[PDB]
Amino acid sequence: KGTDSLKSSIEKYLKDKKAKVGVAVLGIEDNFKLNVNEKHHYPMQGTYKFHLALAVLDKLDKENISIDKKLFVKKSELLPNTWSPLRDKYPDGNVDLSISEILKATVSRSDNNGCDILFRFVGGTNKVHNFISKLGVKNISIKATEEEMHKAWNVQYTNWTTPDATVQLLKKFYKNEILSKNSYDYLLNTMIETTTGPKRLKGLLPDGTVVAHKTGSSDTNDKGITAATNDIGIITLPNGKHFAIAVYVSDSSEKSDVNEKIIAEICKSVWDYLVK
Repeated sequence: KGTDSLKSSIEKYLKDKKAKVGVAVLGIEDNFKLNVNEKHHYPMQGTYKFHLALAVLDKLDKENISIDKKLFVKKSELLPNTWSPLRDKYPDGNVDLSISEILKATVSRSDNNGCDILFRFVGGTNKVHNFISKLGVKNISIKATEEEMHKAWNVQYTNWTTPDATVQLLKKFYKNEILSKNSYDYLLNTMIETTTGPKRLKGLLPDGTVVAHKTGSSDTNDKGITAATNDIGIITLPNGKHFAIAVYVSDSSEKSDVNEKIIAEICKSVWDYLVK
């Protein structure tokens, strides 16, 4: 078989890498499947903004609320010292922003204050955890907001996932089994139209490959450990078909260009195998 050689090629690549790397791949319209180091809990960081976006849009679908509905955002919610184009654009806060604009910032640009604004909108982290569980995807833990994760170093490990869970959720999303058509179209576009992680899943793919993804990243502690360098999404093959893929480079002693290269190389190997 070819799948075992792909898995063994990946594991040989990972042998000399000082990181715990989890991989999962799921064909969208066929039943291709690949796991590496699947039984392990990987810190999600910003990739859970995808999960949160599902929860927000689902609420908008079920309650018949327009994505253009405006929410008043208090100055006290545009926290400083955190990645937030929203705060940079409205430094004084106390502004009415459409859910559309907050969602765009959160998903395409990974806004941390946008993230927490939307968590408040859907009722908290536990609400998102329940919504994901009620879809029949287990092994995703969603316990901490961005503001909580920016405190103790350990908090980021309470937002964890297996690689399997991610691609199952990506495929449910991509096959439009979660959202209304308009919500699905919006979220998909914001995931394609992101400028983040150019050196990760897309790093080594041919130019013009469409990739809908969400990145996650962490700090590096003073023992040189980068907790999380992630990229998850749906890639379009040359023949027009798709696959969902998630790569978690966790607890890494490698430099950041290596951590991104690992994502890029694993994705490239999976791409090469499925093209062939």
